[PDB]
Amino acid sequence: QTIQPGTGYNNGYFYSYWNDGHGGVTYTNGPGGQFSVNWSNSGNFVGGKGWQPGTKNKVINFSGSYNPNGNSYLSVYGWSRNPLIEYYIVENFGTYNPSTGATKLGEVTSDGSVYDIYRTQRVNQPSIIGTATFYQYWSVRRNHRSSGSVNTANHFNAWAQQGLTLGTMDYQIVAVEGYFSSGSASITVS
Repeated sequence: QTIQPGTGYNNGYFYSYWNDGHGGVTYTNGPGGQFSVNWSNSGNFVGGKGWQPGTKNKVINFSGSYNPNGNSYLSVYGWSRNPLIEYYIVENFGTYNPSTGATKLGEVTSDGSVYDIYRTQRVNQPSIIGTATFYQYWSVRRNHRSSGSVNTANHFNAWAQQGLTLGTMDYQIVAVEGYFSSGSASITVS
């Protein structure tokens, strides 16, 4: 069902849907691991399905239609605690590469594509534990796709080799993120 921001469980999967207060986003949970997000002139939002908590060796499958009209990402996305980290394995994006301006740390090949690795820092920003400063880890896929499998271990191991360690996992989902844009997406996670 179409819902406002919140977290919970639906048909066997964790979901998290968050936004910055701006309207324009229609997030809907569907059967199994399916969710859809249609947005018209949104602000910033992040929504999708997966697991709570995630694991450091999960092989995540996703498939669907991803039609961004501007700034948007399609990522395996999640958090850890101690250390507090917000991480992304970006499988597809719209008009803006999330690593723009970030210092590249390395490359890793996984599931049919090379990925470029980066670390960024969020200062005094919202997080799963409230206002906080924390690092973000990024693997950005060079060959964009809207369906496939992601062996998270390949990315977590590659990050670890660059000194990017993860704490105790919190949630782990496939998320559609948007930033003051429009678009449509329907994704099934497993």
